[PDB]
Amino acid sequence: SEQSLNGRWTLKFFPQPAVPVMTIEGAEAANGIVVDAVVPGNVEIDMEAAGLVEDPMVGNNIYKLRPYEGYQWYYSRTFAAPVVTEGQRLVLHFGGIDTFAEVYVNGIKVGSADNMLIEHDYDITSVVKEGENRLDVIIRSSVMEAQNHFLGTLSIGNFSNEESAPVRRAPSTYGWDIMPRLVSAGLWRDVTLRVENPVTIVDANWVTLSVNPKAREASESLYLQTRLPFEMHDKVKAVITISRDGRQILRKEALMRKFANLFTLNLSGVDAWWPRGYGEPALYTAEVSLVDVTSGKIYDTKTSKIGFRTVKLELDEQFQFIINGEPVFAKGTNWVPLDALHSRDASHVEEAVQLMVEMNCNIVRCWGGNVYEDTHFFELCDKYGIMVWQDFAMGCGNYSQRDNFAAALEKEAISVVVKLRNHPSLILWSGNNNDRVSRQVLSRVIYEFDPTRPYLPSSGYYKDPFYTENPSQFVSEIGYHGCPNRETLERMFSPDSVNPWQNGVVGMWNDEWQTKANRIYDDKFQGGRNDLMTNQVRIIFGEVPADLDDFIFASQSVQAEAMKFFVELWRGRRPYRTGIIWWNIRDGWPLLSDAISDYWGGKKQAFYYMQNVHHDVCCLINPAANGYMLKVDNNTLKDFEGVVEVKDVASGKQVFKGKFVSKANQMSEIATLPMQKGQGMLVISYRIEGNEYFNHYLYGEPPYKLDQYRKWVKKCGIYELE
Amino acid sequence: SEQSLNGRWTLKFFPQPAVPVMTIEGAEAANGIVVDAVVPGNVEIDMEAAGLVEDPMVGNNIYKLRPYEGYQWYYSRTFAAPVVTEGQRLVLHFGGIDTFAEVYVNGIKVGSADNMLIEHDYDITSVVKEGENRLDVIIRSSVMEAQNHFLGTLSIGNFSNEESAPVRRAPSTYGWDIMPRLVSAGLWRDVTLRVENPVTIVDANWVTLSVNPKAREASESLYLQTRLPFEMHDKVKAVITISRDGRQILRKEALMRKFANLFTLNLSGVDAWWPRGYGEPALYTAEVSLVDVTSGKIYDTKTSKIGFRTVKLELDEQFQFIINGEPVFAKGTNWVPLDALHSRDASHVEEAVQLMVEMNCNIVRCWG
Repeated sequence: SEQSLNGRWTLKFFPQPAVPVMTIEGAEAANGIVVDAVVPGNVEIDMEAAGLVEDPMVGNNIYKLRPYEGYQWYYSRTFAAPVVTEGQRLVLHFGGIDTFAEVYVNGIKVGSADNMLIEHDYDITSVVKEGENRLDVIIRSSVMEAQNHFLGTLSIGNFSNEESAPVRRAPSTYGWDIMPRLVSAGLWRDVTLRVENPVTIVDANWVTLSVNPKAREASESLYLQTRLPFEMHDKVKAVITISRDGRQILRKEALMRKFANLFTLNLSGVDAWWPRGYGEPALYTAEVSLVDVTSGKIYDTKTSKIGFRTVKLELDEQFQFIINGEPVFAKGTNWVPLDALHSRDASHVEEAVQLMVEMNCNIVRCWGGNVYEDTHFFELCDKYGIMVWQDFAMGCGNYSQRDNFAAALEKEAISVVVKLRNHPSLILWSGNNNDRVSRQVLSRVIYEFDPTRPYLPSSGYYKDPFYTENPSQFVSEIGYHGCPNRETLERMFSPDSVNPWQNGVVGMWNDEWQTKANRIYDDKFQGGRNDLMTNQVRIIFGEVPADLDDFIFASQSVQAEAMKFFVELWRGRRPYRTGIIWWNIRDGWPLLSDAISDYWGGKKQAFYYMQNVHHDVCCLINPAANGYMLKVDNNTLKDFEGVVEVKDVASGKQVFKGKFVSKANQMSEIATLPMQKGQGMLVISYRIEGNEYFNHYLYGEPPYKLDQYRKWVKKCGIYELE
Repeated sequence: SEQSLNGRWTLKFFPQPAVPVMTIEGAEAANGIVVDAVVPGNVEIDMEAAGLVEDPMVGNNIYKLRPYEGYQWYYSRTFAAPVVTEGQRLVLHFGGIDTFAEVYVNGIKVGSADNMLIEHDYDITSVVKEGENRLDVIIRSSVMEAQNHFLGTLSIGNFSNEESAPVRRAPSTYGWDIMPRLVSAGLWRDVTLRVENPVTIVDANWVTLSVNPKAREASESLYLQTRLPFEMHDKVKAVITISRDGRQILRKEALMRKFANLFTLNLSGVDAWWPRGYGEPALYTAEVSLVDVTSGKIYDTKTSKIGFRTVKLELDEQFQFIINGEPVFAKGTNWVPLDALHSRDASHVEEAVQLMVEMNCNIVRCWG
């Protein structure tokens, strides 16, 4: 059984002195404040519930959490230890400790945590009592831990904070241009008590050796590691079961004559796992149990949903992902922190993944500035067919080449790889970077613990040749600023600061708008990152509107047209272009950013534009001095037939009407359209297998008139001005 | 302030037994000879002042220092510890310990030195007393330390001594064709006591990003690392000053919101640093201070003379040095030990550098 230690804990906080508190008698003796804390949680959530801090999402209140970065946090609770039989093991499991802390059980230290991003398991079998036991965790300041290290030259001056270089925490917690500075602390993931038998499963590594999708065959390997007392050798059998919706497909039983074994399962009548568009995300329940051959008692059982899929990164001799022997075109978003207070991430995962399902992304890149997402995130990507590109947790910056950092990074890499290597959605590991970390440490971990996935050591006007003539087949990062919806503006800003213009002077941002750009520290300055919004609006629409609703529509339209153009340009230049990962789909804080949706679920206009150019089959138009090139792109393994009609919005004249055949996994040209005069919009209507789809193309050259573009969008009949 | 622990010490020497002396009760109990030693110094300088050895520079007297390679050397003195305020740090600094030694303060070990060539700093804030404190350094034989290692094949038979392979000492001290065999030992560089504030400068790394000599412009970077208590974040400012002969050229102040920062200085009206012949060795005084924004109290200050210069080694495709975008022709000498008793090196540096100035060398290679 598994007993949960989540719930109400006791939290005592106080400023950290020159000598950090490491013991219990020191934590109880320190003059501090005591509050009721919820675990999993962040300490700022507990303090806001106590009325001690104000909502950091509103105004400049984010800077008011500054003093608590030098505090210590004393967690303490009491649990009932279950009765253990002789030979069993009692494990205390922490899913998330932020970050540097000493763990005590019954006044005895059981471990010292030093990594925010990985789990920490402790054996407390010999230190527990009978009845109620006391658990104590004394966390110290993450910021002050940086001064225990001497930084290398290239670790200073990067965009990532110097405080983030020598420690193993999410880099964006120290502040970024898309995430606030909120280091925080606390037990931000589950804390559980586990009772393990003498015979228990240490790890079950499922690996697809081969997959024959057209034959509905697959060869799956199970690298099983167990704890097996020698008196249990030749007396325990491993029971392997592959099932789908309850129906049993294969059952293999084998006697456990050694603690580690490889079982190869040659399956038939099983479907392959495919990313979105290229097929179904077929998942099968894989269960392994350790059963006594005499009494039949089950000692342990591991269950998960696995997918039969092969992954190969073909480096062009600038790459292309090969899934099940087929070259897929990757279209997706970068994944940023779901929340600055990362204990709330698990409450956003389901709804945020749905943003990618609605977008019809087939790939997602987990940004190295974020924590590693939990298992439930990958379980969702498994069943929705979203491939996962995982960067290791290092941000814009170079890191130490010494042995201490390598050992800490090796311990972290092995932990996260073992935790995630069995998800079919996971397809790539990246160093996000001569470097020991990217070309030796991380590559050596992938070499030993996951040889079946590739490892990569490193990663104005939207029609400007900088974007157009970029020779990369696979773009990994690309984004344009977009002002959030009015409702999100009124919620995060003070009433007198909702309008951005200080004194009404167009272009000069007030202090609260400068905070939500994002200004990491509270320095009073004018301009900076927010000027990107007015600059991009001034280019496309000539002048920056003074009215807020006009400025919202203008800024969201610039982001919408720019983002839609990049996707249509990459999908339209196949088969040379092999993939596009844009930045980004969702904000992790109430902020002014280049994401296409906010922290509160407010979808910007770019989200709807991007959604209509991410379909499995998409009719689009690419620019040409000869006029318009009507194309259709197919990101599936099937051919589709439809009828497409293009008419001019301002005149109502029909420019083209005819049927098309979209060949599988390729771009097909439909027709070349006559060049229209001046500026305007073409509406693209096409029907495929009884379903209506819609797209558009804005012709002409900037500067455009804002009021004219708005009429064209409303008459196009696709997007609401809202 | 910085209190110097140089001057007269107590030196006790005796043959090292099979078990090397590591403690104080062992050093005081050993049958040895006691002499007045000058620090910085070499033990042979102290013994020659005592008439115990003859001048090793004359005749074959260099071989008469042979038996002392298997001796131990017990340094000991008494210092007055300054009164420290709450939060400050008392640092004991050794510029040169030759070589393998145990450092004690008030009968408590604070470190074990094992490198003749680098400094050794110790935090003695928690072990000092009030008034007079006792400092003890028990050095053992550098030669006998080699037998604690098993040498690889290509470490044996070289021109450098096999005794020099596993230890971190100057190889020529064991003998060369241009330097005598005189291993020696002792505190051959300064020994000082430092009082550091809670807010102090750990390192100030000045780096020339670019230099435009004809435009008299330069882009200098300052990679600054400090010790900053969190209650001092947003309350200390870094004051950067570039000056020449007193005249101020640039002054930049920035609030210290984190312990490590990069400050880029785009300078104008500054001259580039050139090697001899190719121009003037223009130097500028670079000063960084950590100042309280309220009281104005200065917590620490680092000062040095920096030169705006770029360096690139062009490997011919057999190389050429490129200084400030210009290919320089290097002409100079190799730099060998200034003295077998390396505590006297600092007394020869000024006069020996003048030999290269008179020679008009633009380069010097410091021999390994």
